Amino acid sequence: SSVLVFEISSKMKMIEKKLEANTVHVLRLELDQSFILDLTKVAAEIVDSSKYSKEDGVILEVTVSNGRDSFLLKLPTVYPNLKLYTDGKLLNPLVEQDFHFHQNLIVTVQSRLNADIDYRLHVTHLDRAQYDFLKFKTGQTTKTLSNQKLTFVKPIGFFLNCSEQNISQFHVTLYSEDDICANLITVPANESIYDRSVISDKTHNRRVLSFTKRADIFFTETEISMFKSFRIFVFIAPDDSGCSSFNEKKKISFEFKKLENQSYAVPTALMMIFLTTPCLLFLPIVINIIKNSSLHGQMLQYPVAIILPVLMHTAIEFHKWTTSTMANRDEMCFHNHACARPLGELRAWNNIITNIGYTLYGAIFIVLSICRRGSHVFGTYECTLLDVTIGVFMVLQSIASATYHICPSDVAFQFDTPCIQVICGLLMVRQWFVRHESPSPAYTNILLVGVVSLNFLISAFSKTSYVRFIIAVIHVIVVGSICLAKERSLGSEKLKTRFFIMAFSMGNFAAIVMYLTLSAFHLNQIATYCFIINCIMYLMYYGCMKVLHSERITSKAKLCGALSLLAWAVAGFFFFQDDTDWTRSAAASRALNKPCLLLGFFGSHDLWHIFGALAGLFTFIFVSFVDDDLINTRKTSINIF
Amino acid sequence: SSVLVFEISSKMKMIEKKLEANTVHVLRLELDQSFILDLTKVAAEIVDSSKYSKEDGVILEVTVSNGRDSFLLKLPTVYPNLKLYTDGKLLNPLVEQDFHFHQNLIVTVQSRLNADIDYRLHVTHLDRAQYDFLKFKTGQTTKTLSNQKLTFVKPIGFFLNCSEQNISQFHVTLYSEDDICANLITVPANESIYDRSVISDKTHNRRVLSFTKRADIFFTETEISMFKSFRIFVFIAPDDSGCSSFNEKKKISFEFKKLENQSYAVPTALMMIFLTTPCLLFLPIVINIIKNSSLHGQMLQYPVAIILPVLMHTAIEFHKWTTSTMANRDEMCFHNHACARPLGELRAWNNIITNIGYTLYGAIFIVLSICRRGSHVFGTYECTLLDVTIGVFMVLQSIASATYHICPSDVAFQFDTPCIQVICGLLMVRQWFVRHESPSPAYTNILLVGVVSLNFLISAFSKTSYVRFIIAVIHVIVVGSICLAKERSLGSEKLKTRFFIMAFSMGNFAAIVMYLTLSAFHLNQIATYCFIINCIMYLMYYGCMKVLHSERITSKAKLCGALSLLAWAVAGFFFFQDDTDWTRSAAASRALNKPCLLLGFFGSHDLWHIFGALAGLFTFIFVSFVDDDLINTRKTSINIF
Ligand SMILES: CCCCCCCC/C=C\CCCCCCCC(=O)O[C@@H](COC(=O)CCCCCCCCCCCCCCC)COP(=O)([O-])OCC[N+](C)(C)C
Ligand SMILES: CCCCCCCC/C=C\CCCCCCCC(=O)O[C@@H](COC(=O)CCCCCCCCCCCCCCC)COP(=O)([O-])OCC[N+](C)(C)C
Ligand SMILES: CC(C)CCC[C@@H](C)[C@H]1CC[C@H]2[C@@H]3CC=C4C[C@@H](O)CC[C@]4(C)[C@H]3CC[C@]12C
Ligand SMILES: CC(C)CCC[C@@H](C)[C@H]1CC[C@H]2[C@@H]3CC=C4C[C@@H](O)CC[C@]4(C)[C@H]3CC[C@]12C
Ligand SMILES: CC(C)CCC[C@@H](C)[C@H]1CC[C@H]2[C@@H]3CC=C4C[C@@H](O)CC[C@]4(C)[C@H]3CC[C@]12C
Ligand SMILES: CC(C)CCC[C@@H](C)[C@H]1CC[C@H]2[C@@H]3CC=C4C[C@@H](O)CC[C@]4(C)[C@H]3CC[C@]12C
Ligand SMILES: CC(C)CCC[C@@H](C)[C@H]1CC[C@H]2[C@@H]3CC=C4C[C@@H](O)CC[C@]4(C)[C@H]3CC[C@]12C
Ligand SMILES: CC(C)CCC[C@@H](C)[C@H]1CC[C@H]2[C@@H]3CC=C4C[C@@H](O)CC[C@]4(C)[C@H]3CC[C@]12C
Ligand SMILES: CC(C)CCC[C@@H](C)[C@H]1CC[C@H]2[C@@H]3CC=C4C[C@@H](O)CC[C@]4(C)[C@H]3CC[C@]12C
Ligand SMILES: CC(C)CCC[C@@H](C)[C@H]1CC[C@H]2[C@@H]3CC=C4C[C@@H](O)CC[C@]4(C)[C@H]3CC[C@]12C
Ligand SMILES: [Zn+2]
Ligand SMILES: [Zn+2]
Repeated sequence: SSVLVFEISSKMKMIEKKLEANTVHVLRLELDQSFILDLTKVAAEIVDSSKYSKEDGVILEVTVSNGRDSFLLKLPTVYPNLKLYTDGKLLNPLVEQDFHFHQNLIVTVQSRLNADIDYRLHVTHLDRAQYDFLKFKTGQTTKTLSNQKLTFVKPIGFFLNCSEQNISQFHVTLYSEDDICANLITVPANESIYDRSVISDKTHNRRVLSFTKRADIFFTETEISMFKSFRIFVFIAPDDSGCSSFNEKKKISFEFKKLENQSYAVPTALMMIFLTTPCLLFLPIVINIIKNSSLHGQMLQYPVAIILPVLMHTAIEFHKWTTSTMANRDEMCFHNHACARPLGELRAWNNIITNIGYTLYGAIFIVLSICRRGSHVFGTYECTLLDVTIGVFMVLQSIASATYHICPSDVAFQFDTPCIQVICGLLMVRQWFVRHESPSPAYTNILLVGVVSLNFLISAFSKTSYVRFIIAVIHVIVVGSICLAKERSLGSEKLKTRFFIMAFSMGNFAAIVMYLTLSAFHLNQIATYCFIINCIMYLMYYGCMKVLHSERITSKAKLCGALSLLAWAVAGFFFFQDDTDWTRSAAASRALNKPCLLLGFFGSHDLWHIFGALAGLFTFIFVSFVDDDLINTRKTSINIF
Repeated sequence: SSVLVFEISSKMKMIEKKLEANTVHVLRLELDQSFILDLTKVAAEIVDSSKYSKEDGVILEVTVSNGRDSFLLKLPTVYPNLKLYTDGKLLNPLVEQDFHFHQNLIVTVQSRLNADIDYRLHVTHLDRAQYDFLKFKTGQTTKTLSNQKLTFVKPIGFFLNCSEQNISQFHVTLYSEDDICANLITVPANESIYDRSVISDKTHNRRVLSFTKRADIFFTETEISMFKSFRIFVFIAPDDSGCSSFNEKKKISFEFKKLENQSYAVPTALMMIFLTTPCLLFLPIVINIIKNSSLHGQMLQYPVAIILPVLMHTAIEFHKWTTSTMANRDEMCFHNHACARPLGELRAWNNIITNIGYTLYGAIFIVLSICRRGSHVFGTYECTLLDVTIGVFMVLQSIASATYHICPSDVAFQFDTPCIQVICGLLMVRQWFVRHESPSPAYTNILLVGVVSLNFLISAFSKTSYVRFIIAVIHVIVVGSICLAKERSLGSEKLKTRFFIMAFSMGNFAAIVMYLTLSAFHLNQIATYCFIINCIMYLMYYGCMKVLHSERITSKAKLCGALSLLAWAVAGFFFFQDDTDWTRSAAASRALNKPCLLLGFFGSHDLWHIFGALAGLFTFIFVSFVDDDLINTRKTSINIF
């Protein structure tokens, strides 16, 4: 007797049986040709689980197999928080080639306990119109499934065949209104979501994406070429592990898109045209002077190690991106997929190509500074090398930001806007030293070390509850030191020094009060905002000093100052829309849903890139032009401030 | 009829049966109390597999279960290279708590083919004296198993219970003489080597180590505290995937050690005593002069960004080490485990603490240079800031090498000996400029950029077959440029310039010939050897120039030069023993078996650290002392070379 064979009718949805001690139940269901493409779920439940609360390990084992696919159920399934005494798994359906020939569904029940167990078997079939949904007609590139129910007892599965449907690139988006944790699972059609193929695998081809409100997966050309067929599953997650008592019903809307390679010619051309016409301010003055007109002692003492942090970070990020599998790239990278336009394997090509303004303006800065060089009695001190450094850091900002947008994740060094802080500090150094000497680029050494150290410190303490107090202390110390240096350099000449100190203290204290007690300022924005505000304040102080020392600001310099102020404000408005936070769960990071503002290509972050580049350009032009009224004044009669 | 039940005797080892089309075989074996702790293997074989060469997917499915554990067999199992029609898996044995009560072993056979299949079942029991071997008596800390057979049909498994055996720290070593690929697998005793627990796991607690000649796993205190029980398996690997036709027999010897926390007081004290007594050369001269005896203008223009590459690499490595699981740390890190002494979670504490000589000597360099400062008419030009830079890079070398030995892997930047190259270049700069001016530390900028770029370039092209030609081209270009600079600076004064150029060309060409056509020079050593050799050649040239210009080298400086030459040679001899190569397989990297040379604590690499630090110290002292015969000579009458 130990082995008991039962015959189960197809109509049966629920089976209740008692497993006598040391006995095995074998249940058979015959499958005809009506079971083709029928995705079946079999679940097992232990009746009266309270009696087995003192037993460790597996209390019931169930095996399910239809001949083509199989899995094992081990009850209870244990989770970090809970223990479930009911669980089930999906069986890959039989195909038309499988079919008086018939197929069998076999269920085996075993236990290690020397006591009778009551148990329940649930055989549920999924909606065969959510399976095989992914079939595209001629001229059809998008399909939508709206208001689909998701339950712990009824998951959702799709079959995708790219070879048969003529698909080279595929995108999938899920939308939900509730905050119920779910999972999006993808495997190649010949892989199992439950088992390992062999015991040495170390192959990562399975995607597991926890989500609440939004999930995105992109099948690139390379991945489709490798595998050609995929299965997609959605499950209710029993434990809110990657997101933050069940019986929830969760509604999900799907969006499936076939994609082709796209050359975003119109948006790129419009961006280049918009970025180019600002450069016409360089033509009438800087270039015309060039038209009208030891190097090794500065080439080997120029600080070139300032480029090392960005270049090493770029090498590290490229190494991390290239060795990752296709499946892991959708798990580890976080984009704003509502405004992400792909190009090849790159998920957000807009966020990368919109950094070209920094590259264009940095090279222009370098070339113009080198050419404009060339006298020692009249005018302010020239600033060739530090302007070259400002251009170099513009180029470094373009490289660092483009590298960041390949795969935005939580790493040791964020590196999306530190070069902007360096640029602001360098402009402050320029205006601080231009009337005493030729400004040196070793203040770049000190500034870069400070900026990178602050970036790392903010990153390391972000999870804690006192990181902003550390930032406020460092901010206070830096501003106090700068005020002390101003005092010592100029002396306590009432009008000049005292108002500078008071205004800088008030502005920085207002900022400190703001980001300490607002919570609308994210950690990734505080340092950049502080550097920009301090740079603008110092430039305004320099201009007011020029005015009240009875000097004249040229109308060209007033125009450039106004344009710089406007561009900085617009860039800051678009920067405020960032909303990036690595302290929340992956599902919360995936819930970002801001669409592209312009031409379906440009979003808030893309515009922040372009307008930050413009603000940098206009500020550079303003500081280049502001002291052009003193070109014939003698260096000994030039006022000092 | 479709379900057929068979009763199988315990004596049966082989079963041959025909699976008629659309039929299911259920085989039962009753288990008495004699099956306690009996690790059982069940394998399935498809007879005449040639008939199913045109069929895709799974042709036979087998489920095995003893009530407590279960698995699934799907035939054929496919591998990157081969397809196996015979495969089996291990079943976790029944325990004493499981036991007229009896247990059952159940085997189910199914197929999707509408044709009869012949198949064979093999039920093999493993050696129950290799299972439960890990039981330690009182006063016993090591156990050894010698000459154990490993076959594709008979794997090896061990059960480890740390709670019952009173184990806080455990080490396992495997030795083999043949090059047959195998796998070492470890899981917590409540985890499966075959299945995922739930479908959202992303938990890495399973170790898979490919090996040929040696494998090591270390159970730290933290891991044992989390899990308390583990199962260890060895398998023949069907495909030589992580290593480089079967029926091989592979012999393996095991070594199991209980470990306790150790304070290596005697070796550390001896190392500190050995490192300290060299410093007595500083006492009679440099410190006695201090006893007998703008800063902000150099503090803000000092290049501090030179510390950024090492500090950022250290932050990245610490982030990578801390977020890794216990299981992954044994998979991703490669030590010389024959000479690795643990401390806490650190696998090789000797390789980390032996870098303290660099830290001790760099701080001494900095302090002595700062204090010895302080005149402008007599003697050679003083070198305070560049000596401070040399000390700073000594400290950076200690940090970088200690960080490297936490987890030696194949990363973008190796960073075990670039700071040594920087130190050699800085000494060359010191001797190049000391008789013309005070040497500047911006040559550090150019030198550091070059060194880091060369390191990255060697790393990126290591897999290719022409990396050494790229290195040779860069070497030729650098040496030619240096010779040209020497010519231009000194002029073609026959005796001085021509012999310098000829000797440097000959030495560097000999080196280039060597590492191009020897293959005993590894990629990771070429640049370091070149920098050391060029530094020594330039110091010898400087000394010979002093001698042939009728100047005198003090006996103290001759002693320091001799000690520097001896220490560099000893350090190079120990450096030659490195044998690190990231182009080979992981098994080949794990086959390293060099034991500790001294006190069971110091190996070749540990001695390379100490003697490289000594060589640096002696070279620094020599260049500090060599021009002490010119202290009263006037700067205008000092010879130039
Ligand atoms: C470890 C964690 C990170 C730590 C660092 C974190 C911060 C990193 C940032 C910066 C690090 C460096 C800042 C400067 C340091 C003081 C230098 C100084 O005052 O002396 C110089 C002043 O020269 C200037 O002040 C020039 C302009 C500097 C602007 C750079 C900071 C911008 C403020 C950012 C806003 C706040 C930051 C936002 C915070 C959220 C020279 O003085 P002197 O006496 O004229 O020179 C002698 C010559 N003389 C006597 C003949 C004239
Ligand atoms: C992209 C891939 C990596 C590329 C970089 C890879 C290499 C990176 C390494 C180094 C990069 C920098 C090297 C120096 C470059 C030339 C500088 C020069 O000649 O001019 C200076 C010479 O001054 C010296 O030569 C000082 C000593 C320099 C030693 C540093 C290199 C050691 C050789 C390593 C052995 C070979 C390397 C081993 C290869 C396996 C100054 O010249 P001057 O004219 O006196 O100054 C003007 C003032 N005066 C006219 C008034 C006097
Ligand atoms: C020169 C200035 C404006 C900056 C460089 C921008 C130009 C040269 C870049 C930016 C966008 C680029 C294109 C982006 C997309 C396409 C389509 C596809 O086939 C890949 C390459 C191709 C054809 C690129 C060619 C080069 C390209 C046009
Ligand atoms: C400087 C300002 C005024 C204009 C600069 C010209 C820019 C906008 C031009 C120069 C080269 C051009 C590209 C040349 C080639 C490609 C690839 C092609 O498959 C689609 C068009 C596309 C993508 C063009 C886009 C526009 C482009 C980038
Ligand atoms: C921030 C940078 C880029 C822009 C600088 C803009 C310059 C041109 C602006 C900004 C602040 C301005 C000053 C603000 C207030 C006053 C007081 C009053 O007496 C009128 C002139 C005067 C003194 C302004 C002169 C022009 C001024 C200095
Ligand atoms: C020249 C710049 C850098 C200095 C001042 C920055 C200004 C322009 C920025 C910084 C903070 C920004 C504000 C932050 C919050 C709000 C509230 C909400 O309605 C969104 C926009 C709005 C109203 C922003 C408008 C622009 C803003 C005021
Ligand atoms: C001061 C100079 C010589 C360098 C510093 C070396 C000394 C201070 C270091 C190096 C080795 C270190 C010890 C290494 C091992 C032990 C045993 C264990 O309980 C952890 C800490 C402890 C107790 C450390 C204490 C500090 C220690 C003794
Ligand atoms: C400078 C030379 C001459 C001697 C320097 C003294 C060194 C060797 C001394 C100073 C502090 C000492 C350590 C102090 C504390 C510890 C932890 C203890 O559990 C074992 C001994 C151990 C690990 C000592 C090892 C030797 C030690 C590192
Ligand atoms: C490499 C550094 C650290 C050590 C330098 C060692 C010095 C003291 C050594 C190394 C090479 C030596 C020279 C080698 C050969 C000769 C030729 C002959 O006429 C004797 C003296 C003379 C000229 C030696 C003088 C001392 C010398 C300059
Ligand atoms: C002062 C230093 C840096 C310059 C010269 C380095 C010398 C001392 C080093 C570099 C290469 C080394 C040799 C490399 C290979 C061999 C062959 C084998 O039997 C091991 C040791 C031996 C014999 C080494 C002895 C020491 C050695 C000759
Ligand atoms: Zn950005
Ligand atoms: Zn080392």
